[PDB]
Amino acid sequence: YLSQPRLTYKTVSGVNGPLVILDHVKFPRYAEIVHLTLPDGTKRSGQVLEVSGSKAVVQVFEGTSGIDAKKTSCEFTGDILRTPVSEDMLGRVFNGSGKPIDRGPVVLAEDFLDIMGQPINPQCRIYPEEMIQTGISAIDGMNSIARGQKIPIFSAAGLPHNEIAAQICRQAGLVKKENFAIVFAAMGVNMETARFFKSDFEENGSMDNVCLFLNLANDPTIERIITPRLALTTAEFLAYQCEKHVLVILTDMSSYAEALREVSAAREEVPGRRGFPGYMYTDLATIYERAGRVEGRNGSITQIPILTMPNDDITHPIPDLTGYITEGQIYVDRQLHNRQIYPPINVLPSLSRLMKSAIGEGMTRKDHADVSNQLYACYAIGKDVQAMKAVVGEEALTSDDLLYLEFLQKFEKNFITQGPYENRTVYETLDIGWQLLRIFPKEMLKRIPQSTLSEFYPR
Amino acid sequence: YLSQPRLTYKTVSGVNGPLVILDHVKFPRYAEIVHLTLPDGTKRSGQVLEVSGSKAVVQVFEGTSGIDAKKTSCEFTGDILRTPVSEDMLGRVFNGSGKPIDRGPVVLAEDFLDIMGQPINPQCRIYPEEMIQTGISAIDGMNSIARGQKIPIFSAAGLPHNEIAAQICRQAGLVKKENFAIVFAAMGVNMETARFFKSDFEENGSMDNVCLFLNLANDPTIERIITPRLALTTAEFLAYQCEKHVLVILTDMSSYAEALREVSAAREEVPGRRGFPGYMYTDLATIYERAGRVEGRNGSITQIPILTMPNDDITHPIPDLTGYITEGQIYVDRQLHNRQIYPPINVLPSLSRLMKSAIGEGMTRKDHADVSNQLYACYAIGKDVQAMKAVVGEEALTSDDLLYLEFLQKFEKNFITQGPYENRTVYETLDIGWQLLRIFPKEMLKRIPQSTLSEFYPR
Amino acid sequence: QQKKIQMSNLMNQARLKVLRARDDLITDLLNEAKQRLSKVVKDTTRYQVLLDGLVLQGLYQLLEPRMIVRCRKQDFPLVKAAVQKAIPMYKIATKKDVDVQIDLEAYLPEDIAGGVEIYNGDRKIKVSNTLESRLDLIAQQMMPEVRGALFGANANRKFLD
Amino acid sequence: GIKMGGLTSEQYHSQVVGKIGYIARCMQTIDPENNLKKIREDYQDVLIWAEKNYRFEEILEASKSGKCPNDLDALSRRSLILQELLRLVSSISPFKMKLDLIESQYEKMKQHVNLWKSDYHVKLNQLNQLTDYLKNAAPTPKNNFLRAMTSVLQMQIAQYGITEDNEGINQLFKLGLHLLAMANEKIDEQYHLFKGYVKDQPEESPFEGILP
Amino acid sequence: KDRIEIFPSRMAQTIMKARLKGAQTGRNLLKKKSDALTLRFRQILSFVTLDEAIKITNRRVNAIEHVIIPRIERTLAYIITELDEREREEFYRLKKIQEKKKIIKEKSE
Amino acid sequence: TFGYVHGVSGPVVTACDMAGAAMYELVRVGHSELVGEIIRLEGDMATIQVYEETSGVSVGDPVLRTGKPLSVELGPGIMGAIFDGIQRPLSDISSQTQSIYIPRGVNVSALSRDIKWEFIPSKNLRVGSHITGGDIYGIVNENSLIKHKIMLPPRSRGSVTYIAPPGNYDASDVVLELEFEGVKEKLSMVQVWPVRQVRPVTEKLPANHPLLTGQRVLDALFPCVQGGTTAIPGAFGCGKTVISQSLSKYSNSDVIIYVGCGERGNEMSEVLRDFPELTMEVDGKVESIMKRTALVANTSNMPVAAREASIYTGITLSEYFRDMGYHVSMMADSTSRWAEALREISGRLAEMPADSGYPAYLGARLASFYERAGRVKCLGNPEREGSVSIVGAVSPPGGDFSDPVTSATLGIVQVFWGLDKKLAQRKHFPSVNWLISYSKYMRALDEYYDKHFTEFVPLRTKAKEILQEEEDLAEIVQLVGKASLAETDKITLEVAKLIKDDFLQQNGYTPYDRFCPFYKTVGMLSNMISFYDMARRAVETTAQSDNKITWSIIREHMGEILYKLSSMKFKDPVKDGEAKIKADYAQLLEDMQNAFRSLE
Repeated sequence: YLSQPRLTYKTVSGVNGPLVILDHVKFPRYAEIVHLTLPDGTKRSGQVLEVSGSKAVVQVFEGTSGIDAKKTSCEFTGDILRTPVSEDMLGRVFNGSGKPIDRGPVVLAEDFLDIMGQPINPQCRIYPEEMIQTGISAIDGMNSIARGQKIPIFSAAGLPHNEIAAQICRQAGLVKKENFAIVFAAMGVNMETARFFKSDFEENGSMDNVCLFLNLANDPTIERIITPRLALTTAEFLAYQCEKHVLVILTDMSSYAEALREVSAAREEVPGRRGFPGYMYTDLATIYERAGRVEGRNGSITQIPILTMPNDDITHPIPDLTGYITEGQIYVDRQLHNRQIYPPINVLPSLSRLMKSAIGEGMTRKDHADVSNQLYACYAIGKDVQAMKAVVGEEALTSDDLLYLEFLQKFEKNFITQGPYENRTVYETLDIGWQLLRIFPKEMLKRIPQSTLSEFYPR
Repeated sequence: YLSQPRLTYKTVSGVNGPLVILDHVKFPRYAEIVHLTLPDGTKRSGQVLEVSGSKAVVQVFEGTSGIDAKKTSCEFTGDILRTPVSEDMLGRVFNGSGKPIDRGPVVLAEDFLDIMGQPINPQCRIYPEEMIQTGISAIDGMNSIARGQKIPIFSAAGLPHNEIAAQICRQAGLVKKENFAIVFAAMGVNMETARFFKSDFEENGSMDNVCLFLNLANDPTIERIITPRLALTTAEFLAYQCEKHVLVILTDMSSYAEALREVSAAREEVPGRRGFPGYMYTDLATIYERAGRVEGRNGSITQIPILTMPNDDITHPIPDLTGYITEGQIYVDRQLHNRQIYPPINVLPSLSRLMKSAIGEGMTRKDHADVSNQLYACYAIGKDVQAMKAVVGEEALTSDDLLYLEFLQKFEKNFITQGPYENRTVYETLDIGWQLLRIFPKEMLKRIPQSTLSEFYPR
Repeated sequence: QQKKIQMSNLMNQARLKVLRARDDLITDLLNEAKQRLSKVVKDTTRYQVLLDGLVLQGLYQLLEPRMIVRCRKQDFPLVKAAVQKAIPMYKIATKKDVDVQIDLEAYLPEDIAGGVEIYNGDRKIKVSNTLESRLDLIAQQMMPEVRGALFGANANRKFLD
Repeated sequence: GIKMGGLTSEQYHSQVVGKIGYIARCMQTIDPENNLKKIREDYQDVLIWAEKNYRFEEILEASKSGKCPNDLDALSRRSLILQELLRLVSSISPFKMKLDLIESQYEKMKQHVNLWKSDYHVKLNQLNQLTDYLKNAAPTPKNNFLRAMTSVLQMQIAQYGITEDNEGINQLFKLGLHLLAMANEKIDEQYHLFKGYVKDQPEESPFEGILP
Repeated sequence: KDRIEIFPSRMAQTIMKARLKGAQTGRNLLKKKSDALTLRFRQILSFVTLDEAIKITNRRVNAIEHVIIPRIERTLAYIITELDEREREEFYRLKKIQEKKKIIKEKSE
Repeated sequence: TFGYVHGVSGPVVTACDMAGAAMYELVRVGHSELVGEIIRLEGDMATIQVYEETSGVSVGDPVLRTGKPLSVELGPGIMGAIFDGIQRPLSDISSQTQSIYIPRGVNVSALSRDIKWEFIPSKNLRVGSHITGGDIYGIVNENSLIKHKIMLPPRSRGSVTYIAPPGNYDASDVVLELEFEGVKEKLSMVQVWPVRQVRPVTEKLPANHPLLTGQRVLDALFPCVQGGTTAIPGAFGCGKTVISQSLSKYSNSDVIIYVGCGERGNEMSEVLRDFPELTMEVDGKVESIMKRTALVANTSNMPVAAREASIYTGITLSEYFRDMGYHVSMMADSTSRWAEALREISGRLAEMPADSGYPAYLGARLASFYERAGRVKCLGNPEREGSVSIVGAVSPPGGDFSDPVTSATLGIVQVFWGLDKKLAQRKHFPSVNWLISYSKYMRALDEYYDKHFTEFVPLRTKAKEILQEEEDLAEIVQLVGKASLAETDKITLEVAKLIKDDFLQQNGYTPYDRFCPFYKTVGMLSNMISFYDMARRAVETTAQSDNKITWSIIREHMGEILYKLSSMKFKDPVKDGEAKIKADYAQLLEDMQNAFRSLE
């Protein structure tokens, strides 16, 4: 351990935006944490983002308003932000700084883990081969969730992405026909959203297995880019040291990206698109890739990093770079929500990278893969027919086209529409698939071999 | 008065483009006016833009060619740029620097005002009331100018925006159901147009009520920045201290904006949107908002900024930032110009937000509001019918459509087309309106109440 | 039609004519003031008092470790006294020891009404502290009150703020 | 950043010291003779800290150390109950309420799930609206009618309280507030409304013995 | 497909805006043609030739509205965004140039 | 406490000998005392951003350091006054100088010290008692409407050592003294709070009580709740005045704050001229609105720091009264003008721009601004409650919704009162678009509506269904002319018209329709929908064969009933009391049902 007394400085050189620059510092350490006291007694903390000679640049989490130049007192902890973690953090509510806000005590650590974490050795990483039953046909059928998968929900402001995440928390089980520890990072949200989830977790009777980290819209913007790491660090303890299956949900990741963009501008870093740092991808990978199973240990981490798409732009850097890192996305939209369809999940632009391993003989039912692929073909064609008919008129369509409109209309109300408390099995979802696919004659079901149609199509 | 002897420095650290960097200067002021004497006896003016300790940096109004760092002397005045103002300067012609160019004497001041001035205290600002007629029917019976509003003329390059501006100066005045003056400032005007303005005002006897400032395209670009400040400083003196109504016309604000961009570059500021300063918004507001009525005084200032739209795109920062902080627009078109209609003002895209208060009983005539609304509807319909005629032909039109075509042709020929030397007062403009409206039978004039029709429609 | 243009030119030039005449009256008054200042500097005790003040104001504005006073040759005896008195007064006011010399090799043109010029040690900074320059400086800054005193107040000006 | 609710560590315990002193002050203000023994007992855990000089700092330390009943939510609800009882007797100050009724009203308020949103709270707010208006009121028919009706309202509450719903008091509340909102320029409507009350009142002399 | 695929430029903005204005004018003129045919059609009710002319005109109008203009608007919005992205990278370089000049100036003192 | 000016590069002033200064502190630069803030610091030098023109500032000028950061001065006299965005009284500057200009470097105290206020102590406190932050120790009598409760400043506590007796005190005197750990603090009636800091509360509560505006539309169909946040489009022709006047005049809130951000001079004049002329009946007396209102005025040519700070000054004033237990409703005239000011400062500081040129933190600033609204449990032992509502408007260039400022705002506010200009051209007021507008508080208010009115909730659901169906049928009607149209659809179309004409439309220039009490709004809607349901049944239950009822038969049969439904808006609450209007509506329902009965 660190037995040497820490040093305290009153040597602040200057302040520039969110960065407090100290001089006369003895052997500065990179990415070490500094605790500072303002002339009025206010205590704040920050991290050294640069060292050079006797100088060090400290980014202050709470902010730099009120930071003095002569009376400011800073002390260097001598290490990186290692945070206290314990098993009994489940059932506690913390803020974005890692401190409790539930009137309980501070964390009585079992160990101290580096918030930055470490990359998992790809040779010991074990490829996920188990499916989670979300109960939502729009997901379990056509975009299955594996245990250890990273699947964000791409959403847009005003859409019920909070209700879907809340639903998933209660009715997420297995298809092996199980209590997930949930770590929920509520960052960049209003009180009502955080209270909605907090209340739902108690309503579900599962609060003793839920760890919350809150960082609300009125909280500092710099803490908003460690909150995910605090959640994941706890998840890593629980999953990889105590073999507990953990579900980690990160609320609108766009508030993370916007908080990061503010830091990028302050540090004059090289922009990429829309003003975001050119290293945004690398930073996101540090957050997202803390997931998956590890060989030889019985734990897992599954992520659902829901994000809001600015202006419904699927090519915005936030959903774009996320799409490159995560194993696909669920994607909800306004065209379904504006018709009172719940959950408003649009399967067409969605995918699950681990879905192919998750389905089929030994996992769900042998026809799973065939039903999904044909439903995608029929749904997409129905959308193409609507694009045509909008111009040429119904009279210009033939029987081959009307069948896809019949499918499209029945698909959305039978397959996607469910309700907040409709919990379907994966087998029931496929059965529904067949009920819709049987709208077409065998010759049009071109994604399914006759070795499958001959068994399932007749019913 | 100061009564402090001036200091003249021969200490020059260097010269860089329009800037001269001085040394060992005693307690220099920002925005201080200084005078240079070159080795050839040539005198130049300049203004201090930066004072970093004893190193004052002065921008020279004229070119810096011929200036050395050994013999050139710089005399400091100890004060900032303050313009001598009087009533007598009305009827004079000045250049951008405030010097006479009409072979008359230097202004014999009644006071000295800081040309930057101060914002008018909103608590004493009076909402605009009566109307100031321009003499141009297209903007008296359709989009009148309230006595206190600020309504810009947007034009494309090549359109007769300067001829209209001159026509307004010759014709504009009070309704007259001796206390009205016009202050005219041209920024970046070429030699041929500068002659046009000067001679056209003198020859037609209007000069007695015009204070004319000419900043020519080849004049110092910094002088172009104070030019509108000198014009407004005069307007504020005349309007608010001498109890009279002043119309201020700022011609070619786009050329002003270009000179402002040059000043920003001189300060080595990083350009903002489309190359323009990030403070272009507040700079334009600083100019525009020094107008309107004030509590307890009978004076007023109106403004008609005139702006060339680059590439005829209203989206461009210059007309965009102006329109965002002005009340409506006149809008000069190109199609009307190519059709040899003068003035070429398009009433359909124009708007005067204050027209509701400008006109009506006690200000112009009872029927003013009703005639304007009906003429607008009839013109919009006539254009719509004309577009239809091009598709269906003359034989496919009904009697009502033919009446609207008759109106359209006679509206443009009688109401919009005027000529530069016909001064149409508000009452003649309305009478012309009725002559055009009496084309239609009463039942087609849906926007005019029956009481107004019975009084005005016949005869 | 052409008669209207002729009337415009006649009225516009007539306006300039009377304005130019008024500016000549101001110029003549300023010229008389300069001649009256010439009569003042022809005095001894009154002029020496002006120099005592002018030298002090020169020193206070320049604030350099070394200064040279340049004057008209015939005024040297009076400036010498002004400098000898100005120095101990300067030191008390500014708490800076400044070596003040008088230029005995170069002199101001003899046609200058009076006053001094003050140079710093390297002759790179000069103070325009001559009598004629001070008069022009004050006469211009005070001109708004001269206008009113001679020709009357502006009857249409109701607010002086 | 303990951020317990909206308060930080120092603010949380500072608000606890305030609420404890406040309850002690309210108890002495509502019952200066200490007659209401049952009600006092319900607050003994916060009244035990009264009649001691802690200079704030020692009672603040007791809260931080955990010797005081420092649960903020329990103090909020229990404090509200006491001060609403104080308003009940304070707003009817011209009349004395029986001690047995004060304890009854206390228990009925204490049993309410959410006293702030109770009808008892609303009725007390309407009473203060009517009694605050009259504090600085000019002589005029309207204000004489309101004062006469208010004194009866205060007299009746002193006898029935607020939790024990009574149609007579409820109708008087409605009539008083409707009169209060009556236009000051209109005389006939406020006149007929007052007389309507007086003749409909079950008794024969509604103000006899109620007001001077 | 989704865009006209004209490389982002101020010239492209001018062309696309003129193209959009043309498409909108054609849409309105063809809509008037359709309305005139529809009124004449209803007045008659050389009858089937009007029903064919209306179906052809409305189909073209619908395509302008559902295919051609949306595509021009997507192209124009794409151009506008990409041009602001180019403006930003110029801002970055100019800012860094100004800072490097400031550093050189400090070293000289 | 003084430093010196080292140099001026424009609006940015570099100070030296200013070691003892904190970031975002306040300075008064030069002999004119120009207002500015310290942003960058290095060594004993500081970089000052000056709000006003720096012309004339010399090297060697003094700089006076003020310990408080940008803060709002809070105390008696705040009500009825008009403030600059940085808390400068415009009504005193114009009256203490006799000028029309705001003097450069003007220094007028936010609250005058020549007023002798009537102060009454709480009468509960004694010397030696314990007081904490948020506690009320006395009330100042300002006017007939709002009592100004004097609270202990937040982040202060201790034992009370002096209490001023009841009497006349000005804002410079000492009213209460308290001692904490031997440190004595002397407090006047005025407290100062940094404008960028959120005033603490005991707890943030859910918003359940409706905001009872006087309009039938923007209430029945699109509710707002006390403590909630909404957005209002701001276009010349949208008729935003109707909401501003209705909200400030007849709302059930206690205190109104109107915040300008940076509008056209003539627009600020119209607001400043209109507001003093507004009145409302209170206790039967007609009182000026300015006795329970405060206003912040900023024109487009005001210092950008004030235009940017105006929005935070307004909400700081709002929270100040929130902490008194009042319900406060603040309107931001244009948050687009604020965002413009914010972008200007970011540009001036050469910050890296983001979306459409706006600062990277635009969204964070809007989110943290709106998060400050809500119903709260206040600080202090009085266990009082209050709320702040925000009805800030948006006016993006071009009227588009793609602008990051409007897009971000709509993702934050829970209610959108989308207005339109087409409706205004048709003379239909209030100009509410209906199809664009939404409210996300409908669930929060279900408890209130169930407790007090019961039938309101299914009625508003049916009302939206009828209005939406009218839009859905529009294409069928256009291509058909109501010929090949179901009689049940004709009922929907004509009843939807009735709703649009004689319910959602409201004429505020009539004395009977100035304010529509909720019980009247639900009364009118109940009878209209009850008619709708009866008309649907009259057709559907008889539509089998032989003898069927059609809309033409219903309309001709009971034309007096359809008229009586339209006549319901004329029931003047000022003359016809609650019982009479409800009785007349009950009789209408009976006459209505009986008219249909004769058809079966």
